[PDB]
This record gives sequence, C-alpha cells and structure tokens, in this order.
Amino acid sequence: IVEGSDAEIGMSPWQVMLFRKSPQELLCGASLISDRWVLTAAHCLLYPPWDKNFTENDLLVRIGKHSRRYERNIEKISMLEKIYIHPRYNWRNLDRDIALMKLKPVAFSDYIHPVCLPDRTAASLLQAGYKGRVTGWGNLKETPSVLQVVNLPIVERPVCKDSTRIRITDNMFCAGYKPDEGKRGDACEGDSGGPFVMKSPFNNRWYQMGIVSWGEGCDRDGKYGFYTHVFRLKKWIQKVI
Amino acid sequence: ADCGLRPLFEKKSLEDKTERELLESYI
Ligand SMILES: O=C(CNS(=O)(=O)C1CCCCC1)N[C@H](CCNc1cc[nH+]cc1)C(=O)N1CCCCC1
Repeated sequence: IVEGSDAEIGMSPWQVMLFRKSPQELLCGASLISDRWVLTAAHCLLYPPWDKNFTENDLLVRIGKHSRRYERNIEKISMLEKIYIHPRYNWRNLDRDIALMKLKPVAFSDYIHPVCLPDRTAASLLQAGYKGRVTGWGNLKETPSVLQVVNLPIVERPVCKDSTRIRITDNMFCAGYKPDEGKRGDACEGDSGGPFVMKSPFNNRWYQMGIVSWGEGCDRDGKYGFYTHVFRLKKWIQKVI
Repeated sequence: ADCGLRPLFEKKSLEDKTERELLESYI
C-alpha cells in the first residue's frame, strides 16, 4: 500500500492472505466473512491472458496474521473445499471481479473475526467524500513486514470515468484523493482482493463495501483505485451461500 | 452474528488511531 501505515494488532481480524502451495507464494489478500467463507478478487484465481487458473487444490489461506514472523498460537492455516468465481466475470474491465472460497471452520479469536456484508448501510455509506479503509501486504511503492492500512475517500462516478479509458461499469467504484486534495494513498500490486471497509455510525459495525480490483499505476495524480461494488453482487453471494 | 465487532477494539470499548477519520467523513 502506498502512503499507508502500520496496522495495530487485531485492527483487521477479518484480514486473510491467499497463498499458493508450490511455489509457496503470497498471491492476494482476502476477507473472512464467516467461519467457513472467504471473499477475494476474481483475478487472483482466474485470469486467462496470464495463463492464471488456480483451483482449491493449488491454494491455501492463512488467517490472523500481523507480520509476514510465525505468529505462534495466533495465526491459522486452512485448505479450500471449493472456489466460486462469478459466472459473468468480465476478465477481458474486470467487471464483476469477485469470488468466494469455501474452507473446515476456523476458530474465532481476538485476531480472527468476520466482517459484515452491506445491507440496503450501502445507501448511506456510499457517498463521495466518505472515507473507507484499505488493508494489505502489497507493494509499498509502484516500482512490508507488517500489515498496512490506509483510509481513502470515495470518488464520484463522473470523476472516476474521466480519470480512465477503461469502460467503467456500475458494478464498481473508485476511491482516492484528488491531485489537489493534499493527502496521498492507494492500494498497489499484491493488495488485490484486499477489503475496503467502512464503520457504520448506526450500529458500530464494520462493513466490507468493496474489494481491491484494479488501478492504473499506484498513487498517481489523476488516477484512482477501482474496487468491486460488493453490495450490488450480494445477491450472488447470498445464492452461493 | 457478531460480525464487524472487533474483539480487541469494539468489544473492549476501544478505538484505533485512524478510526475517527472515517466517522468524521460521514458527518
Ligand atoms: O490493475 C492493474 C493495471 N491496470 S490496467 O492495466 O489498466 C487494466 C487491468 C485489467 C482491467 C482493466 C484495467 N494491475 C494490477 C495491479 C494491482 N492493482 C491495483 C489496485 C489499486 N491501485 C493500483 C493497482 C494487477 O496486478 N492486476 C493484474 C491482473 C488484472 C488486474 C489486476
């Protein structure tokens, strides 16, 4: 994450990191939405132009981690039972870039806790200017030891569309500071799949509003990061769960 | 059904450093 900061211990209990069995390598980030389901970005498992096609038997997850240091008696490993990519995943603008990985149930802890999925919250929290939080162990620059967090304000549809040449669909949204906003920050490579959360001032709960999908460069003036609009795809998630 | 409620924070009536920023953005 560019211009981010160190996450405190137990700041994101739903934070999950996706690993590949062999070669054992960190692929993406993900969120724990329940004791047996993990949410991640579609391109983390499937992306044809890069001969990328992973399945439940080629991956594994690790929950409750702060540093990339064996957090003894805290972190938990798990194998996937099945994977589910959205039937209409347009990998040829990453439209509907979302997937669900089914785990045996993980034991909750002070460091392992599920995030809430948005409810018709969405209508209130999804407004330009409102800030959300991004987390990940991705690249600090375009070209870390511990988890990174960065609060970013959501940008309005027109600004998002004007900042790129990729056909922006309604199943996504951009976020980030404008070139004259003062502050900087943005997700980057490796942060793919990471959660975009917001704290509901109504019931004091954290809701995952989006998923890290794509972005031109990292923290470039004029550019903003695009996240999967979770709420809109909730129907699918509900059906497959 | 206690999703979103972080044990080390919400459950313990505690808040993280950058948490307030988000709430202030909600106005
Ligand atoms: O997204 C890109 C590049 N964007 S892109 O080439 O213009 C292109 C990506 C496919 C969909 C249409 C836009 N690369 C990412 C890097 C990590 N994602 C970021 C998130 C936020 N901030 C900056 C970057 C990447 O590695 N991917 C490769 C596989 C396809 C998309 C994600």
